[PDB]
Amino acid sequence: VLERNETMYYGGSLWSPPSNWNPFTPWNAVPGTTGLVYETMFFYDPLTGNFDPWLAEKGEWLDSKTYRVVLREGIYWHDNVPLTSEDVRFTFEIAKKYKGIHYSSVWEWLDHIETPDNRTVIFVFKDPRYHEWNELLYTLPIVPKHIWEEKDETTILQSSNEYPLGSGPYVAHSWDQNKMIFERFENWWGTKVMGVKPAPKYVVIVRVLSNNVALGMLMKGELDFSNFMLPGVPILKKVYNLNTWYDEPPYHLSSTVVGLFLNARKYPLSLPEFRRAIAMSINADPIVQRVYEGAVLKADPLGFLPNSVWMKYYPKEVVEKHGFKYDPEEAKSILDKLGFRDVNGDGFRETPDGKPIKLTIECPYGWTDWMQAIQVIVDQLKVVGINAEPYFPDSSKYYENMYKGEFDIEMNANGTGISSTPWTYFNTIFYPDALESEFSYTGNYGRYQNPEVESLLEELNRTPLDNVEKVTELCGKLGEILLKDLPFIPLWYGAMAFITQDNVWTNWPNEHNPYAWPCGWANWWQTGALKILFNLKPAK
Ligand SMILES: OC[C@H]1O[C@@H](O[C@H]2[C@H](O)[C@H](O)[C@H](O)O[C@@H]2CO)[C@@H](O)[C@@H](O)[C@@H]1O
Ligand SMILES: [Mg+2]
Repeated sequence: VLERNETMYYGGSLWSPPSNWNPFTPWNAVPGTTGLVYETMFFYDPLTGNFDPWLAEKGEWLDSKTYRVVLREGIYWHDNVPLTSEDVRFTFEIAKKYKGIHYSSVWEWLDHIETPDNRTVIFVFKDPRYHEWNELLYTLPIVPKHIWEEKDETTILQSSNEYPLGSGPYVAHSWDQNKMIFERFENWWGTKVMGVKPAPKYVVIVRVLSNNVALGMLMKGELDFSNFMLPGVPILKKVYNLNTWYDEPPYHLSSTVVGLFLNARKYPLSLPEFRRAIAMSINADPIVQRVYEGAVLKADPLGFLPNSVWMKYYPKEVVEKHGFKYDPEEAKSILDKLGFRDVNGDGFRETPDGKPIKLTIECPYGWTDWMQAIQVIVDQLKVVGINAEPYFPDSSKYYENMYKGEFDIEMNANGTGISSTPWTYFNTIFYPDALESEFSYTGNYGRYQNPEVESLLEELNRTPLDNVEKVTELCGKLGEILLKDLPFIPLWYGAMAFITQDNVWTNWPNEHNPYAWPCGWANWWQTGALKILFNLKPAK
């Protein structure tokens, strides 16, 4: 048992038993592992676009093909071993040695690494991919060479890495089937050097069966920092004194593009024309209005986050020319012409060869808002004669399905999160290497194939972010393919659900004090949620 006034209870991102703390497997690692235990070279702030120096004291392009990091002086692993340039070197090079490591692809465009001293890392690139490099700067955890040095590729990839040895503000304390506990590392270098200190001695990641459970926890003050979707926000504020980012609708920040991935390898979902018909049959308005009660924004056919820097590169003409809209009569007309007609009289269209068509549509059990949205979609598909069958597997199975591509229709917001570049969005959708992967963690979960996109993705990647004209043109070419072939159908912008209660901790950020992004998802703590810990104050 932990002293309540020195413990902060977080929930919203833990939907399976804690069973993995491996920095090399970010898809399985318990939320907080990267961020609270492992650190990155930079923080990234979605509120501003700022890269704030963490392990790195500075980072600079020296010329077009050479990037230099200079580490802060006085960084230490938790076992008092100095964290140096060779740890950063190792973090990259281990992935050239063991190609199974998820970022081994970096060595296709990174040539080599130099370390002139204990603080300096120089990356020389053969093909500098600026967009993806910017993202690595705040997402790639730095790992201890002295710990991983002697491990083979199988250990690295399969180890659960209990009690991770990192450099961050917390260590793993304890866990069970329904919670992860972190304990603050008092001798953290970060406090000595940066002068910041996380206020809670204990951070507990709470696992819960369903969003509905979270509400009770919040009302009784058993949850402090909630990323769970919950309905009736005005009533939550007025009656139960629960707070959100904005005083007024939409109440929450937007964090993701929520849409449907389709199995592009399964007939008839393999037909671009059929996929278009699905897209034209779905009206997100009732989802936005009724499921979320206006706490989210509807997406246009391209699906660029309106609050993101992707809008800097918005291919306006392309969307107006090639985008789809809700148009069920035209959806029926398309299906007719393709020969998808009802021959047995059950209201559902069969294949041109008279074969029945039934498509599973899925999201995790307990994600109440997506379960409702899915039935809205089922009901909408019903009236154009498409038989969609709702399926709500455990989260663990939902993700296994996603990674293996074992689904028909899948509601998805994995990898479509706000970022420093629209490249992350197009990469998540088109991820060409999914086609050669049993497990695709990165994207293109339905295994869509296209001979142009890989070249287009690379060309975008290697274009300096300040060449607005060229980045925009490439977003247009990529967007054009997206809108024409619809491997992913954008539907709305996911709410960054963030609800707090002040009986134990105060000084949360909100629209009047907008100092940090409030996201406790795995691999997002370095975008603001850790910073929130630096700023929390005990309640009086
Ligand atoms: O809104 C659906 C559920 O989202 C959950 O947060 C997700 C987020 O949508 C996204 O999928 C990201 O990759 O993982 C997050 C953490 O699991 C929860 O907010 C849940 O309460 C919502 O029902
Ligand atoms: Mg029929």
